[PDB]
Amino acid sequence: PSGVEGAAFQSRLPHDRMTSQEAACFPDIISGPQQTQKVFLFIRNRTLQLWLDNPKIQLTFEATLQQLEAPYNSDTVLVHRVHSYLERHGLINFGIYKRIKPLPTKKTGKVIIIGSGVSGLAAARQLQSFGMDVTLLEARDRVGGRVATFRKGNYVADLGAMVVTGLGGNPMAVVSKQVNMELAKIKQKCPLYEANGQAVPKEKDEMVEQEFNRLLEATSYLSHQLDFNVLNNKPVSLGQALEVVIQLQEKHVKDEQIEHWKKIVKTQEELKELLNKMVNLKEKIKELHQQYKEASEVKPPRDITAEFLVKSKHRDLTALCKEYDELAETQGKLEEKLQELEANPPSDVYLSSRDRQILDWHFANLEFANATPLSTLSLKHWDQDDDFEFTGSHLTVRNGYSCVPVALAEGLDIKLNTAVRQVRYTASGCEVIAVNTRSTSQTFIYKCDAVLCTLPLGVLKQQPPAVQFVPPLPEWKTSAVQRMGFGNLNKVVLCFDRVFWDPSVNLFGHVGSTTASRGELFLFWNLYKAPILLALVAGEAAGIMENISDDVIVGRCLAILKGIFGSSAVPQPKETVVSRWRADPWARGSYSYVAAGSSGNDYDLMAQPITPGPSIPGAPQPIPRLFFAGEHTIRNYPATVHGALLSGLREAGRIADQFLGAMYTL
Amino acid sequence: RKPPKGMFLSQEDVEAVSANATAATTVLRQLDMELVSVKRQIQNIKQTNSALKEKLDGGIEPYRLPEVIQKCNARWTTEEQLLAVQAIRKYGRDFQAISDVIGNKSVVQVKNFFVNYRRRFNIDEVLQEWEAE
Ligand SMILES: [C]C1=C([C])[C]=C2C(=[C]1)N([C][C]([O])[C]([O])[C]([O])[C]OP([O])(=O)OP([O])(=O)O[C][C]1O[C](N3[C]=NC4=C3N=[C]N=C4[N])[C]([O])[C]1[O])C1=NC(=O)[N]C(=O)C1=N2C(=O)[C][C]C1=[C][C]=C([N]C(=O)C2=[C][C]=[C][C]=[C]2)[C]=[C]1
Repeated sequence: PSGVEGAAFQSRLPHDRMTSQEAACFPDIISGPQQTQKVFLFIRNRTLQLWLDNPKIQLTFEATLQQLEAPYNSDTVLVHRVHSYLERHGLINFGIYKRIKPLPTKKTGKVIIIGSGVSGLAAARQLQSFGMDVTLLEARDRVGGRVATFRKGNYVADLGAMVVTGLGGNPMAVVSKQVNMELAKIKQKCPLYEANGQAVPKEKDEMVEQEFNRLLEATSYLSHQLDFNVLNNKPVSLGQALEVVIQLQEKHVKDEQIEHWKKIVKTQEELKELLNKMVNLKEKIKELHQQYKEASEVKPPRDITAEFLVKSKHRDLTALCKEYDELAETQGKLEEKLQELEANPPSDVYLSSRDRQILDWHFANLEFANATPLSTLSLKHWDQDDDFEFTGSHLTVRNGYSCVPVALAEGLDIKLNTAVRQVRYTASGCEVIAVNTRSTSQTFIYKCDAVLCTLPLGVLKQQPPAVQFVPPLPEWKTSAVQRMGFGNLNKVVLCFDRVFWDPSVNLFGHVGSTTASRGELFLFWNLYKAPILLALVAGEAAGIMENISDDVIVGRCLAILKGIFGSSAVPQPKETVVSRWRADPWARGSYSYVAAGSSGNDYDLMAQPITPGPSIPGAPQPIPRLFFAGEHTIRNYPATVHGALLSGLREAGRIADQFLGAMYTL
Repeated sequence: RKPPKGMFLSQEDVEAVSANATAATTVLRQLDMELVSVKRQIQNIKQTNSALKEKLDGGIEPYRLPEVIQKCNARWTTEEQLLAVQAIRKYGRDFQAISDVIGNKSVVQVKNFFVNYRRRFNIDEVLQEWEAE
């Protein structure tokens, strides 16, 4: 895709059809006729392209009309609407640009934003770009939330997020141009080093992986074709279904042998029957030779009946030798037809203990992709978003993602070391109570019209809860907070004085010992300029490692590395860090996954805002006062930076339309 | 539509391995043995067939008989008619055997004989006497 159509796709919209939230807004055009539609499409696409083709500068209504032709530039109240919409739902003019027309002196209507992570900020931009009085509350001494980047010396690496998952589709693509994060690609090729310390031969690496893939593909079939989705009331996990598929695989391996041998016998035993038959013929033959012999000893001359006796017994003999020859015949056939079957056995195993342990690394990958035990991912909806996948090479933020949060951060009223305790929302407004994290007996009240909440899943979950809502949250919602998966992932940062790894290699994996520990340090990242290595605590492992001290962890870290590179190619580490996400009282986890017996829908549910009750009773239905975004609210791009950003865009549309009215629907 | 090629899954077998916690390993022991028990079975009939085969060592080379090169003559000698009759009595209708025996009369000359001489060798009696055996 390119030209105008590229800009649709790059903006995540079908180039030749009207989205549903468009229709929501241009009911006239959509109920309208084809011709009007095609125009509107084009206008939108082009404007998009425009903001695209250069995103460091505000794109104004004027500037836009300016670049259009008739037919299209003819109707100037489309154009103004269209441009107005995008501009509204940060589809254009999002992030960091230069305003042509400085900000409207005076502001309409106050908002408290809870927490200055991407979502949080990317929202607060829009909101104060739309000139409202916006203030973020942030418990941390730092912006970013789950975008941490670590900085000591020229050592620079991310505890939090790290990949940029393609650009073709990516809001982040735009923000890369707006801001100087330095993006280096990522080289697919990852080699593997068995617990011992040695390459897995190209042979295996292929076989096992190819199996792995075949295996998932199989769990899929299981769910879709054979509808394997509940198991005695509990809903099937991905784990479960993997086991089930391996078992059945082992199973058919056996059935194969069994039915192989069971066909040797049936042929061996058809041989028995032939030997007996054949022995008992050497009998009559021997014995009949005798008789003939005798009969022929009786010398001439003879009477005819004795002559006959000879001749008879002669016949009866050759006639019997025929048989033993034609049975010797049959014997040859069946004797070969039997090295034959003993020559091509089935495989004796489905999976060796070497294999089935590598395959256990591939699982630990997946476990990391999802910040969780495959025992927990829903079988049906784990890869629910597998189509909204960007395009092109994944990437790294060589100067350390934090650069982006701190870009957005800028010119934005942010109270840091402010921990929100109560969120009270009534019909006539919200009040938010917070403390100073440093001296916590020291208390803050914030009055506002709306409250936008980015508190990550984790915190929402906390129980007793860290934040109290007043009144309590609609159960439809708390229910969804429960229902939903908040996973976990941790990092080890190894700071050396020299590149001792193959440096044209970005990641290499260590295959662990067990199943119960495939997570533990299973992957290493060479990404940065300096001599720094990334160590991953994935799957089930992560939760436990949080309890081991740092030293020990750097321990098994050196350990493994030595094992791969030589017991003294590997200096002690100058600087080290270890991420303890799940412990982090302002994250309680790393990032959402679709649990089992949850779905896409639950995300949608998280995004839905909360409208209080009426103060005085039977006064009219109030305005929605309490909104949600964060990586957990975005059904289509969950638990990623784009996702969180998109999230906080969306909520800002919605709150502006709310408190400042959508003059663009007429 | 179909599961990844070479991976195996039937609705049947699936419900099987999921009927409880360790219906799992049940079906896999149950076969592990079921196999052992077919391996042992295989030894046995190999053994059995081994000895059974030894007993044949020699084949039948002691007992083979030299060849019979000779020309199907058209005349019957009185000698020849005679082995005939007895061949009939002993054999019935196996005209083949009866021809092997006489040695130098073709499988048909035999059948013809069955009729020209039926006359006087009471081939009926001869033949019924054979059935009665
Ligand atoms: C942790 C982590 C790690 C370790 C790594 C990673 C990550 C993570 N990721 C994710 C991110 O991070 C996220 O998403 C974001 O960041 C989020 O954000 P938000 O939502 O905003 O939130 P935050 O940030 O958290 O912030 C919050 C806030 O709040 C506050 N607070 C709390 N509390 C409170 C407060 N305040 C006051 N008071 C109170 N109480 C706090 O503090 C803060 O501030 C990521 N992402 C991305 O993008 N990338 C990357 O790379 C990452 N990482 C990794 O590494 C991995 C992940 C991933 C990957 C991939 C995926 N997917 C895809 O792509 C696909 C799929 C399928 C198909 C295709 C494709 C995902 C993910």
